[PDB]
This record gives sequence, C-alpha cells and structure tokens, in this order.
Amino acid sequence: MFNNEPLEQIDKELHDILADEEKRQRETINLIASENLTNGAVRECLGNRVSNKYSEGYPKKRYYGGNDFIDKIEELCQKRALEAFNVSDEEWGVNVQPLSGSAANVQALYALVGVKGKIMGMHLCSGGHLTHGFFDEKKKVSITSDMFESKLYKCNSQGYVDLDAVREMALSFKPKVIICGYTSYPRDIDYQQFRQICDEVNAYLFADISHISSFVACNILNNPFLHADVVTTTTHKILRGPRSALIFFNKKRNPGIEQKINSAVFPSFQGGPHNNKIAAVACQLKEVHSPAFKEYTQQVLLNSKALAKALISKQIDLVTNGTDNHLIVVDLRKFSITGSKLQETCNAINVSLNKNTIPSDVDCVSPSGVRIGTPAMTTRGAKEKDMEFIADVLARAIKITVDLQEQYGKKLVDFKKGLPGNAQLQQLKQEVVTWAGALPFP
Amino acid sequence: MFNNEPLEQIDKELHDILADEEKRQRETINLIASENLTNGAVRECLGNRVSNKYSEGYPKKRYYGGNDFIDKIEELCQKRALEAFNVSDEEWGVNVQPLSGSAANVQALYALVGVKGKIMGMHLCSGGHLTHGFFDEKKKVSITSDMFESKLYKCNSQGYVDLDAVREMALSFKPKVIICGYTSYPRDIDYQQFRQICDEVNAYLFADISHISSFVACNILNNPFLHADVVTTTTHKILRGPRSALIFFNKKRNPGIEQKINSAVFPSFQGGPHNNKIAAVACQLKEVHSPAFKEYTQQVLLNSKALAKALISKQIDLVTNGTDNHLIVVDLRKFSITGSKLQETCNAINVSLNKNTIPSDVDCVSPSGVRIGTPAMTTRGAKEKDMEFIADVLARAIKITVDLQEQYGKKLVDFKKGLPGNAQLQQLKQEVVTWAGALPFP
Ligand SMILES: Cc1[nH]nc2c1[C@](c1cc(C#N)cc(-c3ccc(S(=O)(=O)N(C)C)s3)c1)(C(C)C)C(C#N)=C(N)O2
Ligand SMILES: Cc1[nH]nc2c1[C@](c1cc(C#N)cc(-c3ccc(S(=O)(=O)N(C)C)s3)c1)(C(C)C)C(C#N)=C(N)O2
Ligand SMILES: Cc1ncc(COP(=O)(O)O)c(CNCC(=O)O)c1O
Ligand SMILES: Cc1ncc(COP(=O)(O)O)c(CNCC(=O)O)c1O
Ligand SMILES: [Cl-]
Repeated sequence: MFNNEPLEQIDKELHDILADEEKRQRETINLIASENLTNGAVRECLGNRVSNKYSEGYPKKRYYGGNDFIDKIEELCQKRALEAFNVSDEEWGVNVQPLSGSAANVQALYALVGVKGKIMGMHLCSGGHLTHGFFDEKKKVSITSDMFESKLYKCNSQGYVDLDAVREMALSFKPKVIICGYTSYPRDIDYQQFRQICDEVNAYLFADISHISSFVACNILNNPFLHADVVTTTTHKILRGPRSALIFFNKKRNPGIEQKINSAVFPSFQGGPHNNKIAAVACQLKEVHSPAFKEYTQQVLLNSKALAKALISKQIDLVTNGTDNHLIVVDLRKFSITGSKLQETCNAINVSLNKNTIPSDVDCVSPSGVRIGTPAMTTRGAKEKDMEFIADVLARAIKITVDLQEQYGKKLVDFKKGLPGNAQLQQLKQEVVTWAGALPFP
Repeated sequence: MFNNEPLEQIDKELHDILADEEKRQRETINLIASENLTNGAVRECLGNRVSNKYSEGYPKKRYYGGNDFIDKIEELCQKRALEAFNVSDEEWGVNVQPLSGSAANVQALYALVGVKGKIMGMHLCSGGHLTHGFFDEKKKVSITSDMFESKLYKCNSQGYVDLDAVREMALSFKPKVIICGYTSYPRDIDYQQFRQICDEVNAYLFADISHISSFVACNILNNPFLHADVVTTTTHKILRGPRSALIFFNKKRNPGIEQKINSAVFPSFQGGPHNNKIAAVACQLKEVHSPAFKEYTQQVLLNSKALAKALISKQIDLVTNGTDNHLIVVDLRKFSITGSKLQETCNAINVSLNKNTIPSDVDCVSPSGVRIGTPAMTTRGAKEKDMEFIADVLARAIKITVDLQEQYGKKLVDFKKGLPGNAQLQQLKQEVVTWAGALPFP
C-alpha cells in the first residue's frame, strides 16, 4: 500500500533540481575546505533500508526488538573508528551515534562540564568553531556560550595561536575544558602544550579535529590522542565519509568517562540513531585505514602547499603566510575587497569557496578574506601542477572583483548587478567548467 | 583519486550484514509503533550527492557559494510541509533543518524559554517522550530537565490525560511552555483544553505530533494547528519519511517566533544542514498531501481498531481499553510477565515490538507492558482480516512466555535460556516468516 515508482517518475520536479545540482558539482572547482565527494559505496549505505530501524540505546542494550543485525553494524563502526585513529580499544572508546559535528561537540562538552560549566575556545574570527563557546557583545550566539559559561581566546596578529594568552586565560578563568582544533586554522596544533596548560588548572583537553582528521589518522600531522581527553570529529570533511560525527574518550586518563559521554549522547540529547549514517561511517573508515587513503591525504597537503605557493607567487597574501594542512585563508585587504564580494564572483564562475574572517576583522558581516582548501579537488585527481591553474582563476576572479567594484560601487547589491553577462566572467566560467567537467567524478 | 567499486565489492563484510538486515525486515511482523518502511524514492534522495554540500544558514543567506540548487530543494521542502499540514504560508512557518525529533524539540524549547526556562511535559511512564522534560529522583535523564526547569504531569489510573492535574500544575508551577502530543499514548488529545490552560498562565502551547502526524495531516484526528504555538514532528514514523524533523511556528499568534526558532536551529545548535534528508523529506511530503496517502493512513487506524478488538476478544488487557490511533499498549499484568520477556519471545519469532510502561509502574526496569502499532504492517498491505492473525501470534507469544517463565524462572538471563530450539517458537517463527516474507516490501 505504497508507491514504488522510481524518483524520476514519482517526483519529476525534485529529480530535476537533483540532476541540476549533480551537473553543477561536476562542473565546479570546489574549494570549500570542509567539503568532499563521497564514493558510490558511502551513498549506497546512506540510502539503505537500515534507516528503518529504531534502536535507541547501545548494542545488546536496545529498547526495541529485531536489532541483531543493527548491533553488528554499530559494533563494526566503533571497531573501524578506533582502528582508523591507531588507538587501542582498551585505552580509548568511541560513540558513533552523534548526528553531526555540532551535536557531537555539545554532547561531549556537557558530559564533561554540565550546565553552567566553564569552557575555553578559540574565537570564531581567529578560526574557532561556533560550538567552541562563540558569543558576541549582543547575544549568546551558540548554545555553547549559553548552556555553558565560555571565554574565548584570540590568536596573535600574525594569525597563530597565542599559547601565552591561552595560559593567562586558563589561570584566571579556571575552565573545566579547553578546546583546541579548529574550523579555519591553517597551522598544526601544539597539543602537548595544551595538555601542559590543562594539567596546570585541572581542565579536560578537548581536541576537535574535524578539519584535519585524515592527517591525524595517517600520521601526517600532530596526534591529539597522545594528549587529549576528548577527541571529536565529523565524518564528512577531509575524512570523506557521510555527514555524521564521532566522540573519542580516553578511558585510561578518565575512568567512567565512557558512561558520561554515552549517556550525554543518549538519552541526554538524542533519540533513535541514524543507522544508515553509522553504516556509511563504517564503510568509509575501512578506506581510511588503507595505505591508499594515506596517499590521497598526502596529495591533499601537496596540493595545499603548492596552491599556497602559487598564490604567493601572484602577490596574494595568506594568513600565517602559508599552511600546514589542507586549507588556506586569503587576506584580501591589499585589494580593498570583501570575502562576500569574492564569493559571488567565484560562484558566477563555478568556483565554490567561502568568505572568512581574518585576525584584524572586528565585524563578521563585511569580512576581509576567503577560505580555500584542497580535499575535494584532490579527490577529483588534481595534482600540484593543477594548483597554478586554480591560483590563476582565483587571481583573475580577484581582479574582476576589483573592476566590478570600481564600476558599480561598494554595496553588495550594487556589486551583483555587474555579474550577469560579464564577458570575462563568461570566458572564465567556460574555462572553469571545461576543466572541472572532465575530472574523475565519484 | 577515489575507489568507485560498488559496496558489495568494496566492503563484502558490511554488505553481508545489510543483506542480512534486509532479509530480517522482509520476514518480520513489525509492530514497532514508531517504525515504517520508506519507498525507493525516499531512499534515492538519502543517497544523493546533495549531501556533499555545506549550506549553513537559510536559502539566499548561505555562508558558502554553490548553493543555488540547494536553496530550491530547501524551499520546495518548506512549501510541501506547510501544504501537507494545511496551513497557509502566511500564518505558519517551518524550519526543515532539524536532524531528528529529539534535536527539534530541544531547539524549539530553547527558542521559547531559554536556559533555566520552565516547561511542562507528560511523564515518560504515562506515555510522554524523553524530550518532554524527563527526569528521575536519581538523575536529570534528559537535557530537557537540566538546561530547562521541568515538571511532569501523570495520566490517571485508567491511562488518560488528567486535564485537571495539568491545570493544578500550571497554576502552581507557572511554566513558559506546556508540551502535549506523546510517544506511547493511545488516545487523541484535547488541544483546545490545553490552549485554555496555556492562556491562563500565558504559556506557549507545544504540540509534538511525531507519532500521529499523518492523522493530523489527513484530518482523521484533532488538528493541533488550530490552537498550538509550536508544532514539532519527526518525518520517519507514521509520516513515512526519512529520519528527520520539522518545527512549525505560528507567526500570527507570535510575531518574531520565526527568527527565534530559526536562530535556535542555526546557529544556536546545528551547523551544516543534511541536504539529503531535506530532499527526502520533500519527496515524502508530496505523497503525504495526495488522497492516496489518506487511504493508507485510514487503513492504519482501521487496522489498529481491529487489532485492539481481536486482542480484547482473546482476553488481553489494553491501556485505556482501546485506541484512537495507530498504537496500542498491552497491559501484561494478568499474565505475571514483563514486557522485556515478551520482547525477547517476539524477537525469537520475528515479531518486532518494544517493552513499554503502564500507569501502575514505578520502575522503568521491569515494565508491565508492550507497545504495538500498525503503520509498518499497514504499509506492507495488511488489512483488518490480517489483524486477527497478528493478535493470534501475540497471544501465542504471551502463552509461550508464561510457560518459559514457569520452567526457567523470573530472571531474564534465565528466561532467555529457554528460547533457542524451542519447538513452538520455531513453529511460530516459521508461521511468521511464511506470511511476512510473502507481503509487498518497498
Ligand atoms: C558558518 C561558520 N560556522 N563555523 C564557522 C563559520 C565561519 C564563518 C565565517 C563568516 C564569515 N565571513 C561568518 C560566520 C558567522 C556565522 C554565524 C555568525 S552569527 O552567529 O550569526 N553572529 C555572530 C553574527 S557570524 C562564520 C566559516 C567557516 C563559514 C568561520 C569563519 N570565519 C568560522 N571560524 O567557523
Ligand atoms: C526509549 C524511549 N524513548 N522515549 C520513550 C521511550 C519508551 C521507553 C520505554 C521503556 C520501557 N520499557 C523504557 C524507557 C527508558 C529509556 C531511558 C530510560 S533512562 O532515562 O535511561 N532511565 C530512566 C533508566 S527509561 C523508555 C519507549 C517508546 C521505548 C517510552 C515508554 N514507555 C516512552 N514513553 O518514550
Ligand atoms: C572544527 C569544526 N567542528 C565542528 C563543525 C560542525 O559540523 P556540522 O556542520 O556537521 O555540525 C565544523 C563545521 N564547520 C563549517 C566549515 O568548516 O565549513 C568545524 O569546522
Ligand atoms: C513524540 C516523540 N517526539 C520525539 C521523538 C524523538 O525522535 P528521534 O528518535 O528521531 O530523536 C520520539 C521518538 N520516539 C521513540 C518511539 O516512539 O519509538 C517521539 O515518540
Ligand atoms: Cl542521513
């Protein structure tokens, strides 16, 4: 007593937009640092009948019947996760149920501190995430600044974490958790130093490695598991899994953290797990462990280094003047243009990126940079040679943005008036589309 | 630079469990009241490349480039939601980003009351949800009892909402929100009366219709939209969508609730939306509006009525002695067995159900009932005649549970010893499989 007509027949309107989105993805140079492209395997899971199952609780401890095959899938995923991050199942545990990054972070922070509990995080403008306690003079923007008492550390003018400032802050403020690992930070993290500062004040060390997870997994960057009490990460970014998250807890450093994190996830915050998610996370995590994915991750850094170099060679400024990882923040001050304007120009040419703050920025609307990253294009097979091309397109986009601002003015609505029908943008898009459309596409 | 082999080839281990899980679903009498079976179209969306896109914010106000087709999908979904529940886009708004029912509730409650805010919900044991402010003398089990100040109203000994008690509570406690609409409540709700009690105290009227959403949509049960300030619902239950959730807000009754709800979902709680969900929801909401889905929903109630009737005809007691909806709670007291024991017996025969509390219970460990519901089996093409058979199987299952308890004793570990290779359980399972495996299966 249902409809079994395929998507195209049952809902032609929606199937079109999806066909449209697929063509756009295929024909874009994707520089969103947090995006990737899932293979057909990960997507077969996400679309599996396994999402029919209610299975609140944990494997063997379910509030529903007929959860035998679900328990195997949840158990395999936890196994493959601890595998992927080269941690022993005796020392470290993992919750695979959090639905996304922001959920995982809120659940983990609460497990550790509770309501009114004290937390420390890097400021959004300096490269911190919303869920790291972000607030503004006007409003408590994130729940992490509201259900928790939070204080925010800004990086120095050069754009690097100021470890001195972190300690100064930790000593007077006396937090129970300090968050490190970031959303738009282009440098590696001295976890050892964070561990030192947390030991001094008896605070938990929280590392959110969502942006850099693959590096940590493949031993290319610093390992937070050596020092951290809690490690969280999303599965959809550099990891190239589905949209989901993981919470890792150090059992050895903190006995009875296992129960705290698990009860924070359920039943404190969530109800029934998304089994298609967990199934997909399991599938991707097998690929994470292979030396083949290590190759991909290395290529990401190789492309990121090269792209940084090519942009500097074209007199484009970078925050910290380079990158240790997959991402770069371009400081657009010398061009007197905003990230918002550059995002529009790039969207007009099929270049996906996002506006990003810089250390000097005081206002989150009207920001002075864009952020870029290599994981997506690296997935499509682009090598270091290709990075000069991406740099060239970004350069030309910056120039067109300068010209269009000259003609139409500083207002964004005024600025957009210039984009349709622009002869250079059309030639540039044609260039982008031509090259993008040819690349391997999962 | 990816591996594109199909799931069977790339991950043989995992593909087996999913093929294992698939066979189990086909060969089960699924009586889990909150479960359903999604068609091929809904599952094609969930596995679509649209989940690659980061699109924080709201349509036309994205923090990323490349969101033109994503904006059309999100807009279509909100339109179809408002259509499905016969509300004008002028009076009512909808957020389609919440990742699941529990997330939606916490988000909507915070929008309305903030941290420390006062809320009223039905107690879990009386059929309320965990997110309705659930706690115990020992621990604040849900965040909704921790980040909020909560008070819990119980139903009467017959199992019905005691409206008198609700008012008595509201006058003393003076809540900012009163929650109605429940997880395991087998009767319809007097929203109008909830509205009068909310008005006396100046509290918001929160209706969570996750279990009964299809009824509301098809005008078969009371419409909470006539009275409620906020309406939340999951998309995966009777609605037969993907696993996701919807927050509905009355703009006319409460101007600027739109901004409050929307900022609660983002950036208060979530980050990037799950676009594959949003797409799947859209596809399902089309189906919801059709007269054909009304037919299905009508069959759900007709089956539930018949199943209730047949169980009473075999001298099995029901909470409230019947049902107004898709769900029945069976009072197992006269058999001197637990719901937990019956769950295992039913799991052993391929009957999916869950243990449930009854009014008399004072302990969530060792509850006195099972809850059952018709949406899944109704979806599979079972009609009223079939309900006698289901009733027969449950009856026989209760009997076998009584015998097994008699032999092996009251301890659950002891009880389970009796299940494998039991002649009548084998014969019952075979009866269950022969029938279930033959039915239509999306
Ligand atoms: C959207 C988001 N989430 N977490 C993120 C972002 C980024 C961000 C960039 C920019 C810019 N330009 C602006 C934002 C804001 C998001 C939400 C607000 S607000 O809540 O509405 N309120 C403070 C005005 S401001 C956030 C990036 C990665 C997109 C950001 C950056 N840069 C970082 N660090 O972390
Ligand atoms: C699991 C869950 N979530 N929300 C639900 C359920 C149901 C429930 C049933 C039963 C039984 N028997 C037990 C529970 C509990 C879940 C979690 C706890 S606890 O928080 O960890 N702590 C009190 C022990 S108690 C919850 C049903 C629908 C399964 C329930 C019921 N009955 C209702 N009303 O609402
Ligand atoms: C460090 C960090 N942590 C958590 C999240 C939350 O993930 P969800 O969006 O799945 O909630 C993000 C996403 N930040 C957005 C970006 O970098 O583009 C992040 O960068
Ligand atoms: C009324 C109600 N509200 C919210 C939720 C939360 O949904 P998620 O599981 O997607 O968090 C449930 C789950 N109900 C559990 C059951 O009846 O089986 C529910 O019954
Ligand atoms: Cl999903």
